[PDB]
Amino acid sequence: PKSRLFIGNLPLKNVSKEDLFRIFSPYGHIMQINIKNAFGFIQFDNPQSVRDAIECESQEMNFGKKLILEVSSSNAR
Repeated sequence: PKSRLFIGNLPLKNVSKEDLFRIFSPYGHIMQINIKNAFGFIQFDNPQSVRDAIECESQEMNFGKKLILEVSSSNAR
C-alpha cells in the first residue's frame, strides 16, 4: 500500500534514501522519500509501520517547537 510519515527536528543531519531506509527498515515497510527544510516527509507501505517508525525511532508523543511527527494514511487505488 501507500502511506505517509512526517518528521520535524530529527532530519537536520545529512540524509539520503538509504539512511532513512536502514534506520526504519526493522520498524516499517517503506516506499519513497521527500525531504526539505528542518523537516522531512517519507511515504511508506502500511500505516501501522508508519506509527512504529516515528513512535519507536523518534518519540511516541509530539512536543511544540521541540519534536514534531505525524502518522498519515490515504485511500487505496
